[PDB]
Amino acid sequence: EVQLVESGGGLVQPGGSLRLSCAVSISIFDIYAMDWYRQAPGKQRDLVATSFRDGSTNYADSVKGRFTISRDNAKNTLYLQMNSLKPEDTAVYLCHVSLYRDPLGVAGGMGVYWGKGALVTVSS
Repeated sequence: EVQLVESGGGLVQPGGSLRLSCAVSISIFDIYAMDWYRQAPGKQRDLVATSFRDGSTNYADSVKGRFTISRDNAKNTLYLQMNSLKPEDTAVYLCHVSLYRDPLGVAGGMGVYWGKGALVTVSS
């Protein structure tokens, strides 16, 4: 079983910083896509950042210049460095992973895994 565990969450003041990490139970260097999602109370999940196998990254416009995603292949850990946090950043942050390039979405049960999430609270 592939398992994800998020850490590094908590309460911070506006403009503060947090580094989220997700430990993966398997080697991550060949994992196709590793994502950070977030879900604010009463709202839908949004994709925050994505790290692809080929080294490329995608960011939501709302977190560009503030958030940084990266893989630590040696530790099998996905990081989310969060600087200049805002009240609107308050959400449960969830790590997500797609082991395989799955164009037709035929191997969801085998390739897609979610973490339980880590709560991030930004207020003064």
